[PDB]
Amino acid sequence: YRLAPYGFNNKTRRWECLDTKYGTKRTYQADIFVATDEDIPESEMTEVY
Amino acid sequence: IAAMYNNDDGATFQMEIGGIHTNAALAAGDKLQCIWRYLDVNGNAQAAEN
Repeated sequence: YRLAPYGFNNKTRRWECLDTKYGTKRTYQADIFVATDEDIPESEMTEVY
Repeated sequence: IAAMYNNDDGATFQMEIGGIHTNAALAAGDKLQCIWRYLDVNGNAQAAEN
């Protein structure tokens, strides 16, 4: 099963999938992801879209 | 209420409260109820409670 990245949309306040052409067309509410630990450093992450 | 409007944040929105007696304070987690009227996207007035 392929996992696609999800990005927050400030205008509608929902986690909407990137990769519009070939991807899931579902949008999830906030509170799905709750952050309480230290985040991943920006240097390690790879940029997509 | 006076005014209410949204914020650029993901979560919150801003609200004034108007005339209040001096000996009063608010703590986080308090709940407020109101019946207010807004303008729909189509341009028609509506009413709601929250």
